[PDB]
Amino acid sequence: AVSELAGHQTSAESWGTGRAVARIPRVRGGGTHRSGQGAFGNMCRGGRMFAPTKTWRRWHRRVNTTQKRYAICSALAASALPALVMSKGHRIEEVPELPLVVEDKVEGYKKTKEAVLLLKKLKAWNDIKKVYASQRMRAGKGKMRNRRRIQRRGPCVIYNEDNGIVKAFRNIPGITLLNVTKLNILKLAPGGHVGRFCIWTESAFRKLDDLYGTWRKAASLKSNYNLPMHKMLNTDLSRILKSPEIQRALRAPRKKIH
Amino acid sequence: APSRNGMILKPHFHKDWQRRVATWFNQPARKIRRRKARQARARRIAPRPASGPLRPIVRCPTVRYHTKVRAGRGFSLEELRVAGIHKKVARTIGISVDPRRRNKSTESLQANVQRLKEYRSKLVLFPRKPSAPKKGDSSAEELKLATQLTGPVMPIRN
Amino acid sequence: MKFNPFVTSDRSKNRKRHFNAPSHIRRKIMSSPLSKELRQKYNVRSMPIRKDDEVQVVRGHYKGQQIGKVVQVYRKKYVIYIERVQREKANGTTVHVGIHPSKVVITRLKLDKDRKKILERKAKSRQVGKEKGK
RNA sequence: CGACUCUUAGCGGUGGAUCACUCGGCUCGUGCGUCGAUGAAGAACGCAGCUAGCUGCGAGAAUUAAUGUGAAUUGCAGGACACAUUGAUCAUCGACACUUCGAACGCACUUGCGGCCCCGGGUUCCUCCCGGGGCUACGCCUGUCUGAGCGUCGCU
RNA sequence: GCGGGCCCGGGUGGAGCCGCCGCAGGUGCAGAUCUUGGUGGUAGUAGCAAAUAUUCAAACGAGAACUUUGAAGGCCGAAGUGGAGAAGGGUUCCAUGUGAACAGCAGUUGAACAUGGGUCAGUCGGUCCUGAGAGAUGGGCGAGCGCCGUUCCGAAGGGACGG
RNA sequence: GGUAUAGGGGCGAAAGACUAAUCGAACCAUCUAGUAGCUGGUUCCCUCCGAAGUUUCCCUCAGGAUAGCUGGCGCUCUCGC
RNA sequence: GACGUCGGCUACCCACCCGACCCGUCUUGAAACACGGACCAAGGAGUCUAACACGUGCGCGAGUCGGGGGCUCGCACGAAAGCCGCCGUGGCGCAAUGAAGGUGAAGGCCGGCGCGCUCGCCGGCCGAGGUGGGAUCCCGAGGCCUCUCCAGUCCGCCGAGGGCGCACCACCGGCCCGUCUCGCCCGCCGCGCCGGGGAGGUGGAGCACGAGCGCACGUGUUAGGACCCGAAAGAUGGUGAACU
RNA sequence: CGCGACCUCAGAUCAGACGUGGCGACCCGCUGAAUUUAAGCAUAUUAGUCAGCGGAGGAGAAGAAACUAACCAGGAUUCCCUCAGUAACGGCGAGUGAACAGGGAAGAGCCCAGCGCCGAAUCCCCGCCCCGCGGCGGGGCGCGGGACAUGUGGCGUACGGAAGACCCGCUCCCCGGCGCCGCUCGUGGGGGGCCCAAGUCCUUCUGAUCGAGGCCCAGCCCGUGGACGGUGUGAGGCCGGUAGCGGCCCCCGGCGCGCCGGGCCCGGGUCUUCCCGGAGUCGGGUUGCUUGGGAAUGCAGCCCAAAGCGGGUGGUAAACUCCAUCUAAGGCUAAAUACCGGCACGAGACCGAUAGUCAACAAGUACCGUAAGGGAAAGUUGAAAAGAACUUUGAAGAGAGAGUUCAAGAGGGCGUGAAACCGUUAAGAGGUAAACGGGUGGGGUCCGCGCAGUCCGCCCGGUUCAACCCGGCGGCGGGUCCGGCCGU
Repeated sequence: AVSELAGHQTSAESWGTGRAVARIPRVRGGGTHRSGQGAFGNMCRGGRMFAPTKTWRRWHRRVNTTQKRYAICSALAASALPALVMSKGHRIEEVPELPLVVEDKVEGYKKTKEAVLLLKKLKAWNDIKKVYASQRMRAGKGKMRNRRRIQRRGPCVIYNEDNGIVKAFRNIPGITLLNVTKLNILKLAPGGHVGRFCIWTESAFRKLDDLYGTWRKAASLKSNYNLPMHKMLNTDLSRILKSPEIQRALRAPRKKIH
Repeated sequence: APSRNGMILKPHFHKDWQRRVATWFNQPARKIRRRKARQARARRIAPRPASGPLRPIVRCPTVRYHTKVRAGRGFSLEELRVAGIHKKVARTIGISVDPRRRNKSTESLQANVQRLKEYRSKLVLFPRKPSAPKKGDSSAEELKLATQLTGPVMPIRN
Repeated sequence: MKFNPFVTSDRSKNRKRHFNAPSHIRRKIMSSPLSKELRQKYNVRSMPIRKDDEVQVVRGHYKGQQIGKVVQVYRKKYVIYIERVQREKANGTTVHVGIHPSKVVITRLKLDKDRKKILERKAKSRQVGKEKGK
């Protein structure tokens, strides 16, 4: 916000009708440049901006817990389907399997070199390779507002517990560490895009079911929560349209446009 | 000016409210400060419960509720006398005592006396000096549990 | 990244600190790396430059293999003047062209009682850190 | 084809517009949360080799002492230093010091007039004079000293 | 591309910038006798006309109508265009040097600029006294900063000779 | 020259004259970004639809409310099937 | 037709013919002898908070919610994010009507007992009524046929006609609360200035097998400075008799 | 005719201390309006607000019921949600507007007068000795003084207390000093100081690389360090730093163990006897202000003016009658609470020199007014001054050569240098002011052709292998679901 005293610190009075001036509050007297100039107006030099910004603007927004859970569940579901991950820009061409589950020995890792070797062996190192080229200079005032450097997002890493994995995967650019119990939608779907490349541990992958639950079992870690129901199950409409049941009750299409 | 069936309302914004607007941008910092102070107090009183003194069973006035049971300000003097606990010693042992409470019904008095009896039964009293004098508990039940009790001590459940 | 909440990591404040740092802080700021031989011998990565040290220019127009002696250290200009990095003015008089310490390598150190103890302290800390790493 | 005038383009004039930079602001949050008669806030006047302003300092006046660091400050000379020496510059600063007004304090505000003690010059306390040093403002608390009362009383 | 606008070519420039999917705003100017700053026609125009008046020769000087010197003619005509003060100004006073800027032309000149110098008290005045008046203590008022009043509801002289 | 009277106050041989180029109520700062049914202005393109100065009430007549004129969002149905 | 010849709708200058009065605004009427306007560059005016109303998008759904607090972190990313016997203290809705004492939403059919008395009391059954218009769904005679005559199960289209009838509209009834009139009976811990029940009109923002809660966005109305600029005035506290 | 006590009252430059003023973001006690709204305006609203005065701290105030409630009751104060825009107030209009309970943050209780018991058992000042003295204390010795009986100290205060009887169990709390072992959570408490990883590697551009390519695995090495800044561009590895239960040297704080000097003979329950309450105060009338408080919520000048099974409250005035709840007219107290001022920090979906504080720079500066007060404009050469030596015209300002720089086409108000406006060169034109729209024509600017441009793209005519087999590999589809998994 701007200071409340801005513009009104001066003592300006408007010259009435009878003078060539345009009825604007001007500075009283003096033998300086700023004398009979004009103040208290948004259009005047110095002046006071129209509708000054106030601190008590409604900065924060409230979101329903169920809606947030729905969004994070959708993001976790779209972490699969390699089409979405590739369309999000993550290079997973050499990944053996998109639900990349790794052993629990990663938590024992405490060296960034070990982390890099693990990423290279898992073939996720190409994403960090792309992030290194993506490192560049931001355009605009962000350079002088402590936002000078920008880079792409690397592969996310989900861990069940912190035993040194956070320390190991900390100097690698783009890597974001997430605990299963404390997953963040803002990091699972950067920029509002549902695609994301994630690397799971065995314990975290098994604990996902205890965190969210299946369709026939409660979460058992969230007091009252179940997965959202599908509006339509057979999502592939191409299979449905050319099914014998539908085509048995269709007229002959007319494509003899006159 | 009213326009085609709007609700008739009277906003209370005729004073200089902008000068007395109270923002809440310090809410998370205040929560962090309170959490730090609570942890510091818990570390200060190492074997004492984090919540604090025991609170008595209390019912509610205002027949609107009339059934809910909550924690009281302190144990009554008659309750302490029935339980055989001195009012001044109760403060030093960790029993909340207030001298304003009355006792009209016997059920509340007996419930509070039973609560005091249970608290003294499951109370471990460390000696004033390392060499244990009389009324001090045995060293057997001192090494096993020298930690705090999270949450209210003996929570009240309706 | 930096995790200490008392470090600045801000452009304006860091530039203000750098350009308004006192003389003793500027002495540490105007540090130059040691040669390969000196680094291998003393186990010191770099040392602050002195008035009369042998030095080679690595970057700039005066890049070369000449081992010139520093003439002076202008800490107000954040620069040093060395023996033979100079240019002739219009009137023919020679003036030393300033070279930043970061673009220069020390070939010979001026060893004093304070210099030797600084080298010893740096080597001891380096060895302690390496032992902790091992 | 002249001179003048109108339009467009190149170059050259007044102007500092746009963009890119920013030791600066605005807002939020955290810890601490401390002035003074042992002289506060503020003001005046002086202090550098060359010094006007800003900043710093107070006749010890671009700073004294001590600690930490360790070879400079620098616009020029002078240079002190032997940087194998408490040792150049800087930061810290706990010791010393801190001109005149200012609650401002001998009376007033002209920078004028004084009183009570001590010391030196002058003297041989000899009062003048000169210079230096300490006190001399109001209200109020405890205690001390000296006092007033046709106030209350007891003896002569 | 109807259009808001946009993509290439050339010249200057030297250090950051943009396309797409979403979010946010101090988001689009021809006017408000709009605010700030700059520039035009007017225009080389109005004007440099209040108080009689200048001329000759020489000197310095690159440069002379304005400086200096000498001579001639004039005015202020002792309630002066003279010689000293009070208030006010504060170095404007003196000498040297310069002609960047000012003296609405010019200037070798100046009260301009840069260097240096200048104010000497027992007797001249402040200092002392009181006038109209202002303003403390005592006292009164006042929520309070303070106000009322200068002899008024005061134990108001700390002085002096002699013993 | 000194001094006294200071703003709904002073002072006035009285003119509403003077009170620092202002006086039928001085100047500075704040409330204050005081209020205005009254002036003035109100910033890019294209496409579609597109008006009223009329009803009644109001210390109402340079204005509002109410119907009217208008736009948008739709929804329920019939069918050159 | 091809080494001084081609194409360049658009943009540079010039000429010709026709048309053509300077923009913005108040106004029934502006080119106006109506007002602002020399020119250029930069700035410049419907914003934000809160309360509503409607519409739209999402989540849950007779439920919905995160306000506040607590548990995880030393805040890079974070003052973010996750969780709570706090999961609901509490707000909205699920119940309304009276000033209030208060009351407070369902009936119908069948058999029996009192005289079926359009009234009361015992058991069983059906369980949100009815009419008209109602998108859609069901049955659907029969027809259309097939290289020949008959029989003939199947894939069909049309299908007169006959029905169950969503949502919604009009009406008739029914129920709850306040009120008016006429009237007859029920109960007892206290038999009374007790309490309850019926029928017929009427008033209500009501019931009649529900639709709300949270978030976001758009428009409109307001309180705030409130689209921007503009007064003549009023109050509080201080400064001026160097002019007069 | 005096002296000696006491009560009232003065003088001291008497001995030792205290207050004055400033800041004032937050707080406390007073005083206190009008613009505005009500479409006018007078009650109301703005508003216990601006302005004015006084007084402190790091917080202040408040605070442990003369309380809330009518319930099966709760139990100091303060803050958040809710109660609630509700009850209630208002030309009942505009508008104003709480409290109870409930859920949380925090949570700590107490002390006098009086009544009474103890030989005033109490306190202050001066002298000497010992410890220690930079927030002047402890003990001992003083027929050394003073205050106090017009009341100091111990017990004791509403939750009862005191004194005896005799039931029970037994003997630690604090102060002032002298030392000692553990560096004590952001994971080593606070402050200061000094240090801790890795390419200036080989080519290639540039004025200069921090640019581009490569270097036993995206490339060379570190990575608990890939934040940031500087360095002649865009640097993890050139430097300072960053990360770290990393290292070293000092000072301070508290938590703990030993010693000395001390003060301290400190309880619970039953029974018996006594005692226990703040006056010009409550309350009533009154009037003025205030409040939602309405036959008067609270604060008050004036008058009246108490009582003790008494007094207050129970949201409609009064009388009678039972109830429920506290004990006023005395005092202390941290915590959750606020903080546009002061010291030191961190951060930004904020502005980027007509913007952001008035002030990015010698800004409350220059300057204006007698004064209260008013109050600006003003950033950028260059990587490095390398800031143009020297010759020449001119008195000089100014040029012409020469030189530095990648660049002065960057020359001391010098980065980029637009428009209005002006000077000059080139072209065109010119008696209905200029200018504009539609349609052509003429001349230029260059653009795309060409030394023909006949644009090609498929089918047809005039060096090896497909065709066809062998071996290997991979892929698709299928059923006897063949066999096993999978799966509703």
